[PDB]
Amino acid sequence: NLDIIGKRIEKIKQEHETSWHYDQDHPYKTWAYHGSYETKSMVNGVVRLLTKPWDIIPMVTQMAMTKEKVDTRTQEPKEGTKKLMKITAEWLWKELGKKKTPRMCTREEFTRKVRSNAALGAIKWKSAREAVEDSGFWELVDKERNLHLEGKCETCVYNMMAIWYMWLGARFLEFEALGFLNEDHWFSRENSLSGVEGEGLHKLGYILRDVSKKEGGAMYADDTAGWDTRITLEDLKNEEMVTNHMEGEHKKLAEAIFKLTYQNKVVRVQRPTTVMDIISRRDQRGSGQVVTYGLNTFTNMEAQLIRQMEGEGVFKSIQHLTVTEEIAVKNWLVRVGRERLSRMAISGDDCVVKPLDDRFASALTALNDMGKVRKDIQQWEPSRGWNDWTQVPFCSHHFHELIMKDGRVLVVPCRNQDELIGRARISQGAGWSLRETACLGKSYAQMWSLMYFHRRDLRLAANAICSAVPSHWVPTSIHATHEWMTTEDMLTVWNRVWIQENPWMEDKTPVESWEEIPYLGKREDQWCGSLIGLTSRATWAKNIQTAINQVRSLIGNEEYTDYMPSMKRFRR
Ligand SMILES: COC1CN(S(=O)(=O)N2CCCC2)C1
Ligand SMILES: [Cl-]
Ligand SMILES: [Cl-]
Ligand SMILES: [Zn+2]
Ligand SMILES: [Zn+2]
Repeated sequence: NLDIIGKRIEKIKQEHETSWHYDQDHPYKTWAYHGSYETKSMVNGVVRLLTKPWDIIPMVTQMAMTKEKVDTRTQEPKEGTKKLMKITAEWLWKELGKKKTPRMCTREEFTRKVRSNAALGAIKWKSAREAVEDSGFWELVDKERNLHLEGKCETCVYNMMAIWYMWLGARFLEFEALGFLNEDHWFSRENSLSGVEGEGLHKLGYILRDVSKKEGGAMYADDTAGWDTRITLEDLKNEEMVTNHMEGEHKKLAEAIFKLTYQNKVVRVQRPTTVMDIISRRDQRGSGQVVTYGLNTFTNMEAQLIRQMEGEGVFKSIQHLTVTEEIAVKNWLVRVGRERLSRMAISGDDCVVKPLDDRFASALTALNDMGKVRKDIQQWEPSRGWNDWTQVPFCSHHFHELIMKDGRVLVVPCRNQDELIGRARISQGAGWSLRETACLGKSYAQMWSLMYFHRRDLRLAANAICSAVPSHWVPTSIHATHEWMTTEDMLTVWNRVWIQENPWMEDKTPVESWEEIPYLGKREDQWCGSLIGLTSRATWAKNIQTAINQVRSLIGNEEYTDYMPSMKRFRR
């Protein structure tokens, strides 16, 4: 314990030896308190001016205004639960590894990611780009590395905010050991028949409909109450078994990240009373946001196969597994494991399962005892499943089946339109020029034109924003692919995404205009949040050229395209 965290603790203690106070009124009983020291949501105006009807919708406007979960302790699974998890985890890493080779990620790869600007949740150097251009930083990584090979840690400390930051150096060493999981698509659907990494919103609906085609019971989509807080040291040990597939240096580096920064953690949390509190603990999810996605997917795949085993009566008791029950669990995994993975869509802590039958609904002993407690339902109340794949929630969406005038079938993502409009009206951080604010609006507009084209208000607002922002200005700012981030014409990108590259579309005839591209039903559009039929919305649509001109006047004398005549009503 303190042998693995002390140096990190000893080091911090000194840089702040002037104020090292062992507060006796610290609010902790689940963390291990160590000491304390002295320390010290903006609206996008381009989108808001082009969405005026929503200025009076509280679900939109309230989105732009303005832990007791982390300080909890998950129990220890029982012998039979621990055996089920170890056997399943061993088999799952083997399956994921059959067509993939673990490998170390490179300084070169990491530098390019930073040059391309990506969320690396990092903290001598201003930005992350400058540090990647300083050899001293790399000498620091080297000292830290050999330390990890020396089987010890000095500088890999978390900062809670609850999303924990590490400094760029410790992010590098995490990426070097484990980035292959994401960089080489270990959770692609093709490689892990449950995963959806890299799939994209335009694919998720087709995937759920493919699961719906399997013979079986209802579709179950139980959310876990605070997934990251329910990750057990036993979960962290089964995730570590990926190092068993590694060799040489890599295996040792990966082992150190798991041992020193996962199965042991040191965190700095700011407390108002404002001090810095240096706390530690073993279990719970604390990793980069990308590694956390992959390991969440893995452990979720594991938990859901075990829940399926319980429904199928592969085992009777989580208390203890018989010897013949071990061979049966193994027989089941080898005989039907891949078939049972294909009955799932799993995105980190989010899942949809189509089990063999509805015994799964009341198979709760392993799921509860693994600590993966379901959200807003009583611990022993059977799960309520969905009968129709078009009503299943997944990755904050539902999916509609939409028939084009030519008979071809689109499966399209959807959510409450208030949520879509409210999110596009928010920027993150400040220092934003009018130009950079306009390019973010453009990025939302292009997303709506490709993914939400079927919502009458969003196709009209997207056309209006793309009309209001200079034509050649470039849009700016893990299951997803951002095809809207481009200056290419949006009808050409629509054709590539929905027709050309769409494996569920046999007829490859390109669409010639936006009017070939259908909408949801008028009533189905209202149900999912549309303002069609309101007076405010009618005035907005009728007078849209006046709103477009207001924003053009603010941005100034630039080159604009009118995209509004791409809609039937706006044709002279
Ligand atoms: C469900 O009710 C719908 C409200 N209308 S509409 O005709 O005003 N409308 C539909 C296209 C945009 C204007 C019927
Ligand atoms: Cl249903
Ligand atoms: Cl975006
Ligand atoms: Zn370290
Ligand atoms: Zn909908």
